[PDB]
Amino acid sequence: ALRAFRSDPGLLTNTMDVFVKEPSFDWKNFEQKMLKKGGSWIQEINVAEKNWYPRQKICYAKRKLAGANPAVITCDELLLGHEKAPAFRDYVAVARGSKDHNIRAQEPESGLSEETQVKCLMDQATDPNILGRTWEGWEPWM
Amino acid sequence: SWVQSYCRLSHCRSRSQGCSEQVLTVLKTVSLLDENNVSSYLSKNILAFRDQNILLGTTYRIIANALSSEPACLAEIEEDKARRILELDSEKVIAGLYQRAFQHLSEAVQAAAGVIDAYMTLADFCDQQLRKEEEQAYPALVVEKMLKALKLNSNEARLKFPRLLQIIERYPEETLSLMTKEISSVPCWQFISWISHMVALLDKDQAVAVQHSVEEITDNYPQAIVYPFIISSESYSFKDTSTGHKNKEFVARIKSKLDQGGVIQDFINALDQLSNPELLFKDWSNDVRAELAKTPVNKKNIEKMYERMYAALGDPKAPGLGAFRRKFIQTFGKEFDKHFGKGGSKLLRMKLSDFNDITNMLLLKMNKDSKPPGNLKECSPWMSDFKVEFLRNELEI
Repeated sequence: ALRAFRSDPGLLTNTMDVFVKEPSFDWKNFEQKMLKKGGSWIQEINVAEKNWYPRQKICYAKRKLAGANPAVITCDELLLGHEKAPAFRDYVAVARGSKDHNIRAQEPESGLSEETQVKCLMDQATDPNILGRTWEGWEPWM
Repeated sequence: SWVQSYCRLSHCRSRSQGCSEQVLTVLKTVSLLDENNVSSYLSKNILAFRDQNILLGTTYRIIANALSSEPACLAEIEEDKARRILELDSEKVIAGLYQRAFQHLSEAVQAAAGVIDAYMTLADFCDQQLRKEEEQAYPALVVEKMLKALKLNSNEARLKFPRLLQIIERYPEETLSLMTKEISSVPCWQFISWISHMVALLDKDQAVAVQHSVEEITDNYPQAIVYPFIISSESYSFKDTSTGHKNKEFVARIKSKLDQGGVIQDFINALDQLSNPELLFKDWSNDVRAELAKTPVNKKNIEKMYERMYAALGDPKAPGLGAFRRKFIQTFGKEFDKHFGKGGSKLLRMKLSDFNDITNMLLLKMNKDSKPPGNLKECSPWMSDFKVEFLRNELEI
């Protein structure tokens, strides 16, 4: 499926861009649907009015479809919404690699190929520590 | 046709290639083109000549698109091949490559469905050129061939609509009347999947380029314009510029033209008057805390929220005047007589912004003695006795 995807002129790219540039949900409807139901989002926003900036989202999606190690992409996505975090380097070290427990740490960071990409994704897909710690509503024990 | 199919295998072959091997696997095809499939027969037929122009242009664009992430180290083992590179300072050959691509791709549009390729390839090539520029006659050239393709029945031009939506706003000076003069003659049912863009187009600037086709869709297929319009005129403000004056005219005209049966609004009211009202209670409480806790300079917005808060679940005959009453708001407002007494009286302009705890205990007791599944259809008894009657241009779900 992924090999048949990423040999395309990019109709999916610009279609995704004109989805995300719709003047409906530019942080307003997202904060609406956040405050509606449960979770832990209640308050403490202050930077969420910025960082939306759809060149970020389309650039990251175009990189993660045009050849990208899926630990680098989730690193950028984790940093740009959680810079100056009180617990940050522990997060990025746990979800970065170990050089002896994962194959994703032992790989180049861009310009990859398809079988390598899906292999390191399936390696990224499971860990007794990543799945070992998440929010218990997601129920990782099953 | 043999050399054409071989170049097709080349382009699809380079599509799964790595990085440096791309230029190598296409230059041999270029040298095959340097031999004779140039030898004075692609003028007896113009169509295969045009496909030859398209394949030559996309070959040059693949050569140029190769060294986008690789500056000049790829051009390493090249002496006679470097001579052929320089035949037709790291920039002065790349721009010549792109310009030769523009030339041998514009020759195609200078020359069914043997022309949809020539239009669409030049369209996407100048599209990615403008996508390079945002990081000449580009909007003057994309819209011409794109709408010439969209006039014929196609999928790819139909999926190339919102790029035109953004290129018109981004380039207002680049032949704004041209897309109007081309949108004047299109079969106006190749927009219905995109029409939720066009309905919220008009409340912003420059609706005057496209109102012909919106008028035609509201004439011909009036059901397929309805549900975007309720939302896109629910929150629709206006500005008082000279061309902006007739925009409220045209939207009031289309507003008066639609719902001409005057029954779609009653259908929507019937569907609205069945839901959980305590859901609307927490909705009103949370989204008044979202707007009153910062500062109460919300000009008329507190009373505007109170308009909905009173229209749905207020005094129990206000739904009898706005719509037809249900069999459960006659329970709800009847128990909620004292709940909306001080509610409708002192909840207009109190500006308290902190207290909802008596509201909390009344909403939690409101969930106690109720069956909000109404157990029949008479929980909203407009629809239980439908029995469609006469000629009123029926609903068509």
